[PDB]
Amino acid sequence: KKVKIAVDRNPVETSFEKWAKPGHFSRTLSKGPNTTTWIWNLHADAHDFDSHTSDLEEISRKVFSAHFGQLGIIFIWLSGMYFHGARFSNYEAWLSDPTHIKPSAQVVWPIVGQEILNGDVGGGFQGIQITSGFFQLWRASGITSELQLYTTAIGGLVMAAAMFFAGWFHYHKAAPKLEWFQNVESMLNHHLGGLLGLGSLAWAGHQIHVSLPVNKLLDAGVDPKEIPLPHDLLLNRAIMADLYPSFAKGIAPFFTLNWSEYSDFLTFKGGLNPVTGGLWLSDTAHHHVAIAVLFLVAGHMYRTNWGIGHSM
Amino acid sequence: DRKLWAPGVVAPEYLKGDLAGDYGWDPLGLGADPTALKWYRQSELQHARWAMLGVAGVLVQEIVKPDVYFYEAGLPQNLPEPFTNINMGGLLAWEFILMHWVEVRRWQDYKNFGSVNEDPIFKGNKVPNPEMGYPGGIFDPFGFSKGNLKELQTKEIKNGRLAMIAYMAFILQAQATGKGPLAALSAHLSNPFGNNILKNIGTCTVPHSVDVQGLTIPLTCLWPGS
Amino acid sequence: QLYVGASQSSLAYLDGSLPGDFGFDPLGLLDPVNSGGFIEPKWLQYSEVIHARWAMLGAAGCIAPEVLGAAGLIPDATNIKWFESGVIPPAGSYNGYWADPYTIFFVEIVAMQFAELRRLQDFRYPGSMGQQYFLGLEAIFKGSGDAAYPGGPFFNLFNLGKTEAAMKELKLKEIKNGRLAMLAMLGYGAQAVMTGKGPFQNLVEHLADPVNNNILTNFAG
Amino acid sequence: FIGSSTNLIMVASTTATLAAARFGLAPTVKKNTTAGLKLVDSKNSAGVISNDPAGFTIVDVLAMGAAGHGLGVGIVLGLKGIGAL
Amino acid sequence: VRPVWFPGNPPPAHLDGSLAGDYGFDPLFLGQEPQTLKWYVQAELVHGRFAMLGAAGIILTSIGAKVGLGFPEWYDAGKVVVEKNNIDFPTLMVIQFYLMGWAETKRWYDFKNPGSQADGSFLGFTEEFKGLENGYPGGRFFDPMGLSRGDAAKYQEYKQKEVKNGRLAMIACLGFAAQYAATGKGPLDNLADHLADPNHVNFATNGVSIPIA
Amino acid sequence: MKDFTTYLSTAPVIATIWFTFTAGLLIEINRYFPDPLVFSF
Ligand code: CLA
Ligand code: CLA
Ligand code: CLA
Ligand code: CLA
Ligand SMILES: CCCCCCCCCCCCO[C@H]1O[C@H](CO)[C@@H](O[C@H]2O[C@H](CO)[C@@H](O)[C@H](O)[C@H]2O)[C@H](O)[C@H]1O
Repeated sequence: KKVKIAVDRNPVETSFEKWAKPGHFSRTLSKGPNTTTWIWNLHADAHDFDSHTSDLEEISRKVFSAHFGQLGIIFIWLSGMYFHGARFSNYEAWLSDPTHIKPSAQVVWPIVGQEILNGDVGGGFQGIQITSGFFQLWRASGITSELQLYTTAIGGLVMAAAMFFAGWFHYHKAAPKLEWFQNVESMLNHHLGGLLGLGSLAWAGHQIHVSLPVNKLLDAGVDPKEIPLPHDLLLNRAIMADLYPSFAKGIAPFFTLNWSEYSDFLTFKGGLNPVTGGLWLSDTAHHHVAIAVLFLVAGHMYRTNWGIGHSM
Repeated sequence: DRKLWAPGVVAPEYLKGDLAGDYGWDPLGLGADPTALKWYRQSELQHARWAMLGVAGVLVQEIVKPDVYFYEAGLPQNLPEPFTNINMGGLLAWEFILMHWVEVRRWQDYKNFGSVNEDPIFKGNKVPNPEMGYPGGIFDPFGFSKGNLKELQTKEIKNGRLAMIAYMAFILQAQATGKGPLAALSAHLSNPFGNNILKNIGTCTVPHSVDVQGLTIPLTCLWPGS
Repeated sequence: QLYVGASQSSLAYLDGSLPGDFGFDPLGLLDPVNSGGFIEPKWLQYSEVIHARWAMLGAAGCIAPEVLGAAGLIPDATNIKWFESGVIPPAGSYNGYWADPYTIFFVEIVAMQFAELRRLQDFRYPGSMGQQYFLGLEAIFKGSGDAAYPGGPFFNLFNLGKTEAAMKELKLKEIKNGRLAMLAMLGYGAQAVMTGKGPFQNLVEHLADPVNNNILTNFAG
Repeated sequence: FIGSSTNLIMVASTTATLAAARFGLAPTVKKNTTAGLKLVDSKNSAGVISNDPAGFTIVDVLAMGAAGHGLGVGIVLGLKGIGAL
Repeated sequence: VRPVWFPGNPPPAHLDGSLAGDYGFDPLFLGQEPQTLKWYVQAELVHGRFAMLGAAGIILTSIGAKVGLGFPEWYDAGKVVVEKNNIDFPTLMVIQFYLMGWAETKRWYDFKNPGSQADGSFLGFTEEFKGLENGYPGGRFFDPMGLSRGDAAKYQEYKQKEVKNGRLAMIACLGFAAQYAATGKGPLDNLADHLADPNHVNFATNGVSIPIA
Repeated sequence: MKDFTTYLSTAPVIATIWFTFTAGLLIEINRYFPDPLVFSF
């Protein structure tokens, strides 16, 4: 196998000893300060890995675990936005009147008079009116409860710990070799296929099974505590057939290629939903389905270990 | 030691046939320590002898009277005529002290073999104790020992193990159907297809509590399901 | 080699030992050069064995209450499907156990931390598990060189496979029924999601009308 | 469905690719295509031990079954969109 | 060769078997330095001492409840003795802090200097506050029965038994608070609730321990 | 963890512990003593 897993076991010993020595990465900065330019060169040359060493394998290992550090920080960030949307928000109120209640997800502590920033955003709530658009994401995902926001915040903390452990593992315990990184055909096949293709197929699954029925019941006008939970939308095909009457035919039109019968919930409407001013979620559903098929086709392009495929 | 518990098994190293009833057994490693093996030998002898008493009590009390049932034979209502509705506290006091004597004498025979043989009140005749768990002397009033002690020792252990399985049978064929052992044997011999282990396991005829003169005893079966 | 789908790259090192070997490694996960982590060949063989015997216990145990209720040997209260046992309470929970399923689950937690961390500490530390006091029972747990096959006086009760060739045949046949039963568990789960019926009821419905009741006529047409 | 106008497109479009790659009319694992459009021998990057005489591996089966399903889905849905079936 | 908290894993290097109740349990390497470990041995001891006193306190005052005596529960005994007995509360707190600040700073400057606190600077006591080792002061006051001298092997046995009972009394005092923050009643009422029905009156049916009820 | 305590004694870590200390001291003061414009008694 030319394309194969190839790592190195225990390359870098996990120790706080080099945290005690600032400038350990640099040949010039390791002697310590004599001059305040040292402490700016410490922070400027900190992530310039190509100037630390000349070994491209070590540079690739450092930049592959720094990406797990960035991913763990993004999962801390996303999980914090879900947590602040759960515990400090008017999102429960915002779902009942999303035209007269301002989206707020940041509340300040009343100390030095800064509690004037807790303005009257509506829904019996005081906080800072957010503008990052998370409440519209959460309506488009079919959340309808701050319990789901709290649990995906806990899942984001778990996934951030997974990313931090992953960077620790793939730098300190089992770090990949150089010719692992140089398999760009396999990286493109897996990223077009698995990241982009399977990710939009999975979001197509969430849009077909969760967000289309929940947002259809919202647009018809139903209280969010009256809407069936989305696990009661997975298990009960009868509710989905009440909402979209081609779920009664099952996945039989998909394998008999009678896909036009799926036109109840995969559409090509275009324009806007006049109830809510957004895109039709059946249209975005068929969008991510077609994007998924396209990128799963595109991720079978490059030659890795069998003679089929292109080499770049 | 030979003719082990299964045909194709190698015996453990600590089971070379010195003890009686030795079948190359212990597939859970419990006798691997010698001081643990002597105590487990003593506890097997204790469970064997009390289980033989249990079997020869349960299948004799229904021979002499097949009306008083052995499960509730411990209730004061079911005791015989000179002991009916006795205070069970005083009876428990008699049993507690008269057993805390005997069992601690036997325990100190375990902890220091040979130091407990003399009658302590009557500083005279001892008990000739050849090996641990087999005192003799006055525990052989008929003198069936002082012959082939290994033969009768294997006989005692085999009848004792069979009586252990028999007595834990006698309880479980009485929790499922609420019926004595000879009476459950007669119930099998009546209809040997609906009065078996099938359609009797799963029910527990034991009540949850019985008030014995003011005390409630928890009274559990060994499997779930009433 | 056997099992077409095998390649030449998964055949040079892969010699003929390592029981259940047929060369079928089309991705080359088991490959000793530059390996590491959980893609070590020892961990992969060990986890195939563990997945194998858990799945064959599960493959007997999903089909057993429905078969034994088809014979009437167990009552109809315990004739339930495997996914309605309480493992998936959205699919259905049997309420006639002796406890809450979370009581039973905490008992399972304690029993399986003791069953599994001990199981791992002989993979990590092969000489261990007979050293500390564990109620005298540590004489069982000495194991052997191979972590997937300890074979003490308990794990190899009847001492089956005395000779080396019979032991290799038994290690082969265990993996054979284990791979068949891993596929059987995959075809219990994916076949109980799609149908909604038990595996034995799927077998009875396939033996009733094989053409009109199969995978093709189960897409709810 | 069996014998209908959509089954006959799908089977005859999958078996067409499975007979194309075997009989030298489509690229395989063992055989690729040059900078022009000429059918040339490969390196295969692992070596195959296929007992089949043309080296037609199961990887070729998956590749040309995916290609035949792609051509069949394209022809079936295009004939549904053109009106003629 | 000695028993470890997690069988298989070797004990760490700073934790050879010489302390009472040693089982190699330091995954976070907090007592890696010998002097910080010297301080945490003292801390584990005195937390165990107060937890053994506290656990015996809760268990005795809860045997006092539910049998028929007038004793309160342990979470109610703070109010009932400052209200039944006319006790001003912040002066009871300040008297506690005075007496125990004395008794604690004596120990705190025994740790900083082991031969100190014994020069008769106190009311004329020289050997009685000498201190035998870390967390085991001894002498005529802290060991009036004199069990730290005599048979030394039985004294090491008592050291390990003290540490064992202290560990599970710390666990019990962490558990009384959780039994009260979960159920809201007495600990020996929780025991009799677990004994009247062994199933269904455990922690998994309390609604608070597992949220997936 | 001697190297961890030397890391805890570096300049930015001492800076971010001491500034949280002197921040959360003045913040608790301005909670328990609201709005001090003038030195009162
Ligand atoms: C189908 C397989 C697959 C998938 C899904 C990914 C996905 C990813 N790779 Mg990647 N990669 C793959 C195969 C795959 N890779 C192969 C085969 C190679 C070797 C040729 C590489 C080499 C490679 C490098 C060198 C780098 C990446 C990076 C990334 C990340 C890009 C950032 C992003 O979009 O975040 C999207 C975020 C998510 C999708 C969150 C979900 C997280 C999932 C669970 C982890 C990703 C799937 C993982 C590969 C499965 C392995 C599980 C593990 C237990 C073995 C992304 C997580 C970059 C990165 O950020 O590294 C951390 C990076 O530097 N990849
Ligand atoms: C409690 C009763 C008891 C005890 C203490 C022993 C003790 C002993 N037996 Mg023994 N045995 C018993 C009952 C008992 N036996 C019964 C009922 C049978 C018939 C099946 C046998 C058959 C038997 C054979 C054939 C041999 C022994 C041997 C031994 C010795 C070595 C094994 C060892 O170390 O185990 C120590 C045992 C324990 C520490 C007790 C553990 C009990 C566990 C925890 C519970 C049992 C599980 C379960 C509830 C049992 C269900 C019974 C029910 C279905 C009736 C040891 C002296 C060997 C011997 O004589 O070597 C000299 C030997 O060859 N035993
Ligand atoms: C950017 C993403 C990324 C990439 C490219 C890699 C790449 C690699 N990892 Mg790594 N890893 C990652 C993220 C990533 N990892 C994360 C997030 C973790 C923490 C959970 C780990 C933990 C980890 C360990 C512990 C090990 C590796 C190993 C490996 C190597 C071989 C992996 C392999 O064959 O898996 C192929 C895939 C599998 C074996 C299946 C894994 C099962 C997963 C959980 C299911 C699929 C996940 C899917 C993407 C999303 C869930 C689907 C679900 C929603 C339906 C390779 C160097 C191994 C190695 O050789 O050491 C270097 C190894 O031992 N990684
Ligand atoms: C003989 C069999 C047959 C028949 C009769 C049809 C018939 C049809 N196909 Mg079709 N198809 C077939 C085989 C067949 N196909 C096969 C084998 C495949 C697999 C490759 C496809 C894949 C396929 C797709 C993916 C689509 C069709 C569509 C269509 C329908 C409308 C096409 C049209 O007018 O768009 C004319 C439209 C344009 C010319 C606009 C093109 C502009 C694009 C969007 C942007 C291009 C981006 C960029 C600039 C590209 C640069 C690269 C380029 C230079 C190569 C038509 C009924 C379409 C459909 O379903 O519509 C309802 C559709 O989207 N077909
Ligand atoms: C390991 C497994 C890999 C994945 C395998 C995927 C399955 C293969 C794709 C489907 C093959 C043909 O697809 C299709 O043919 C069958 C005909 O027999 C259809 O079967 C049925 O079709 C209609 C209802 O749906 C009815 O009018 C037909 O009476 C009935 O035969 C199935 O609806 C469909 O599945």
